[PDB]
Amino acid sequence: YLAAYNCTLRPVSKKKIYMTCPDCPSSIPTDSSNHQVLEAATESLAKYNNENTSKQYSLFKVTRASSQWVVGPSYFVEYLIKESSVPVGLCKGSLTRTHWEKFVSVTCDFF
Amino acid sequence: NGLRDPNTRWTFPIPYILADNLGLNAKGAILYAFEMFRLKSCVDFKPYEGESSYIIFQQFDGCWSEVGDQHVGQNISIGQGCAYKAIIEHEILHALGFYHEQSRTDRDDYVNIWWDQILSGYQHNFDTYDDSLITDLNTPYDYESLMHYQPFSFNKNASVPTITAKIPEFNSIIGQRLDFSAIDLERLNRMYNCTTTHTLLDHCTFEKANICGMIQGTRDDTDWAHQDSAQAGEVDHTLLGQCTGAGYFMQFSTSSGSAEEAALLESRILYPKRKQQCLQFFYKMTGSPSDRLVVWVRRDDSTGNVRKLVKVQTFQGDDDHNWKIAHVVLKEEQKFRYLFQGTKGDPQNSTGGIYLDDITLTETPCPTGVWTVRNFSQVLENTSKGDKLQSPRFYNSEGYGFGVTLYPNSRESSGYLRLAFHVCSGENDAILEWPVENRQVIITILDQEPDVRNRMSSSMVFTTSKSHTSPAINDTVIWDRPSRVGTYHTDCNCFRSIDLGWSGFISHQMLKRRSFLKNDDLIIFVDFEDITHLS
Ligand SMILES: *[C@@H]1O[C@H](CO[C@@H]2O[C@@H](C)[C@@H](O)[C@@H](O)[C@@H]2O)[C@@H](O[C@@H]2O[C@H](CO)[C@@H](O[C@@H]3O[C@H](CO)[C@@H](O)[C@H](O)[C@@H]3O)[C@H](O)[C@H]2NC(C)=O)[C@H](O)[C@H]1NC(C)=O
Ligand SMILES: *[C@@H]1O[C@H](CO)[C@@H](O[C@@H]2O[C@H](CO)[C@@H](O[C@@H]3O[C@H](CO)[C@@H](O)[C@H](O)[C@H]3NC(C)=O)[C@H](O)[C@H]2NC(C)=O)[C@H](O)[C@H]1NC(C)=O
Ligand SMILES: *[C@@H]1O[C@H](CO)[C@@H](O[C@@H]2O[C@H](CO)[C@@H](O)[C@H](O)[C@H]2NC(C)=O)[C@H](O)[C@H]1NC(C)=O
Ligand SMILES: *[C@@H]1O[C@H](CO)[C@@H](O)[C@H](O)[C@H]1NC(C)=O
Ligand SMILES: [Ca+2]
Ligand SMILES: [Ca+2]
Ligand SMILES: [Zn+2]
Repeated sequence: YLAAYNCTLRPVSKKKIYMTCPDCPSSIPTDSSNHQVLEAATESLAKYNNENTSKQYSLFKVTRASSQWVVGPSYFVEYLIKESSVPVGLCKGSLTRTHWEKFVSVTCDFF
Repeated sequence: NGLRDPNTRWTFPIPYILADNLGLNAKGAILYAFEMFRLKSCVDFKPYEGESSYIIFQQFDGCWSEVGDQHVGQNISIGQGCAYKAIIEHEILHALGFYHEQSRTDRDDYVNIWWDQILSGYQHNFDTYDDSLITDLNTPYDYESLMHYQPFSFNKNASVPTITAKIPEFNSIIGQRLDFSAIDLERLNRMYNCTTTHTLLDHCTFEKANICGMIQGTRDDTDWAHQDSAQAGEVDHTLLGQCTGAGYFMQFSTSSGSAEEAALLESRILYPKRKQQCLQFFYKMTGSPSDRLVVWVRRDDSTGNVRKLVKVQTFQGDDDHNWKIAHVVLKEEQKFRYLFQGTKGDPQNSTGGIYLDDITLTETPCPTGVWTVRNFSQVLENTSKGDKLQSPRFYNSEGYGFGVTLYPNSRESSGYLRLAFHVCSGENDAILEWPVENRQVIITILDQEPDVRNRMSSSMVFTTSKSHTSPAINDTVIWDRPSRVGTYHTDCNCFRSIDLGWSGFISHQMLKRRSFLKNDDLIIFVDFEDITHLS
């Protein structure tokens, strides 16, 4: 039996990541101050709703986020959803803008 | 910006895996970047065969590489849009132990970082490394470097630059995505001790009196002049009379003598590393319409002696007397020499000659189709926004007709040029499969430098796919048979598809710089080749 616990966690050191791989998407806080991460998760969700005609889904919460800027602003995200409940699955997705071409990607697993 | 520790250096060929999660467009863009490495450096690539370290290229999130050889073998990612050749080249330069140019130890001497304008949580992507970690390779900081970040990178506000050059001119330049810079090659070569490019087999501009070790035949009647560019209109193609006493071309007069007199200009012997070469050159034919510039190969007859002639192409005069590009597919697998037979026809009806300059021989496929837009600066002024140009119909290796639309003044992007490939109907269409999917288009604005290490040719890449659709064709595939998907054009007497490619292909402020325009001639190459075999 587990009587009690506490845990301290961190994202991997941003300097040590940059030094290992300069272009790697640096991880960031998932809170609502990041409008563009919310745009990324809602764009990937909109793409998933456009791809999946059987059911439609709504954003519960964004669980992980990162971004990169090489081809342009490029956001990568994981987030939770429910139909239109306890959140029904985990989504994974992205949003990228170049100055001209634009890209959105999405994959989701139901629990 | 190179990682000092020599253990971090690859040993060539770098063995690679392409993961099957990569699209075809990304697999073909990777192999096209490898060709640029092999063409501009001694960097080489091989398929994987169980080696201790290797690159695996991936379609993971984002577009990124560990820096230098990780001796376990390493991921590179190529997410969406990083299919662009220059972004593959940038990631492979990270794999080859290179950090970003704004991460040099001395970077603060050359670029401002506007920390206040960086997104909170991203300031560390502008860290600079100490000189124990990185060498300068005894090179200056290079704004033209492919390793440099553009002004609007990681910025809070789209209008406000994160990074700017202290020499303010270079704000318009930093973070170019054309190609390797000359200093990126100089660095890469210092890093790997590269002295010879794998595919640049020969180049010549005749600037030196030994004419690049070409020779003139004696079996022929006469000789080509090595011509001094000094006469009133008769300038070389290398320098266009910009530099006095210094431009040179081979010239073969046809204004006098008998018809059918000739001169052979013949290269020094050449040892091809591949089964195929492209002989590019620039030429004029201001003489008679019956003059003929014939390109020949003299090859090893298998005795080890180069004496077996092979005619390979003929060129003939036009009302366009201006310097024209040419490409000749050679297929030489044994030592040889490329030859130009200038041949007179009707000399009484000639006031000029055949001219050669800027010869380049690369062990590559030739561009599938080449378009030269004459007087391009003047065309660019005279073009109203939304006015268009269309290339003559070129034919691909599989016989698919195709061509490019060029809109010089992009209405979509004021100050940019728009290039858009389309399929054309042609003589083969009934036998070809449609839609023509899995065919990688590579458009390339030639940077007109004869030495391929001096070129930064802008190039964009897409692959035809079922994804490409329009309501204008009931949302059928754009790449279906042009009889049922394109609009008939009277000028080509052919059906041209809905056109696809890039608004913003290049800025006018970038096309003018770097010698892409040269003598007011926007030379666009196109390739349009199947890549289904990469699946
Ligand atoms: C002599 O050669 C000229 C062309 O060569 C030029 O003039 C000579 C006198 C010398 O100075 C050369 O060094 C110089 O390059 C011949 O004239 C050209 O003939 C061609 C083929 O007949 C004409 O092409 C046609 O043009 C019409 C439109 O005009 C098109 O519709 C056709 O499809 C086709 O392309 C061309 O117009 C013409 N060019 C000029 C500038 O006159 C000339 O016929 C020849 N004469 C003899 C007796 O050999
Ligand atoms: C590009 O050319 C360089 C020379 O211009 C090569 O540099 C030489 O590499 C040697 C190893 O291959 C080094 O030897 C080592 O030297 C140190 C002392 O500096 C000793 O502790 C090591 O025991 C010794 N290693 C061995 C096996 O003996 C040379 O010192 C070094 N010379 C210089 C001036 O750096 C590069 O290796 C070469 N790189 C590539 C990728 O081709
Ligand atoms: C992005 O930066 C620009 C320039 O600093 C800001 O534009 C100015 O905004 C004020 C109002 O705050 C206007 O009165 C000025 O006329 C604007 N200047 C220009 C050149 O248009 C802009 O507000 C910033 N936007 C964000 C979201 O930060
Ligand atoms: C190009 O421009 C010059 C004047 O700038 C003009 O004389 C010449 O005829 C033009 N040539 C073409 C092919 O348009
Ligand atoms: Ca001779
Ligand atoms: Ca020259
Ligand atoms: Zn990078």
